[PDB]
Amino acid sequence: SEYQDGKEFGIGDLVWGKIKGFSWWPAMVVSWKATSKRQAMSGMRWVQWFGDGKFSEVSADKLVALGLFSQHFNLATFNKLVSYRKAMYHALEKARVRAGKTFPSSLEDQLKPMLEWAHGGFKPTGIEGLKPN
Amino acid sequence: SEYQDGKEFGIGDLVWGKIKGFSWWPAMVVSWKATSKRQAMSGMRWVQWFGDGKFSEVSADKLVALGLFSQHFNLATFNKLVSYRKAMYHALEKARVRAGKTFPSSLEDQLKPMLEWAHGGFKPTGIEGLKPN
Ligand SMILES: CCCN(CCC)CCCC#N
Ligand SMILES: CCCN(CCC)CCCC#N
Repeated sequence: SEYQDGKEFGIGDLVWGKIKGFSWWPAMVVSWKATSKRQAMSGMRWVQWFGDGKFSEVSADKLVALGLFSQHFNLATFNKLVSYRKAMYHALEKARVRAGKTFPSSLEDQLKPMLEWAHGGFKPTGIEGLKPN
Repeated sequence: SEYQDGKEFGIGDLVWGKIKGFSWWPAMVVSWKATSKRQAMSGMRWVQWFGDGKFSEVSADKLVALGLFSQHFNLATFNKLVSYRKAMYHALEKARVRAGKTFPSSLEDQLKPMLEWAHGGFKPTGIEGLKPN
């Protein structure tokens, strides 16, 4: 099937993705049929970037689980770029619903506890709660 | 193991491939399991074409290593079809990454230094740098 090349990551997976000129960026792995483009080359994945909803063909060697959060969260980029803060919001929101996590009740202010939850290791489910389906 | 008929080219190799009615086209040799089709016949190879990401079963004798770049690159086709130019970009991009080569950073514009690198034998690495792994 699609993405049956031995490498990691399948459809639905929340990932960090690395492309030239950008900090690690949160994304969702999608099927090529969602992209309106073409099938990924072997060992690549199509991902859709949180925050801007664009698609990129990214090597699987340039992706890591979003659950490895503190290891790829870029604090400098976060402070610098409103777009990265929005990406974080939409990415963590998707994570929060998957994990069955809920927070008490702006943007900065809504991000704050999802960001702590993420940086803290996604307790109580851990990364296990970030899986799709 | 698949493709052990003694012939040339293994999974991951970057190649030029010739099919009826087309110029030599860049591709990667894939396992039949990535194709969502069938196993390959004796002495055949599945290849995935750069640019369109499509799959074809090709004889291991209608295939040359991508390293023989200038001999098979087709300037008339390049100037004529944007599809070939895109195919070229993606193939060299994969080549670039495997080699550890880097280019200071448009299409044709991004293409010109990669393409000069290939026409000149992929220095400082040679064709040894296009191999998989
Ligand atoms: C097509 C890529 C757009 N980029 C996705 C992450 C690399 C985010 C752009 C917003 C910024 N900075
Ligand atoms: C060998 C090249 C074949 N390729 C796809 C074959 C299904 C067409 C390339 C697009 C053009 N022109």
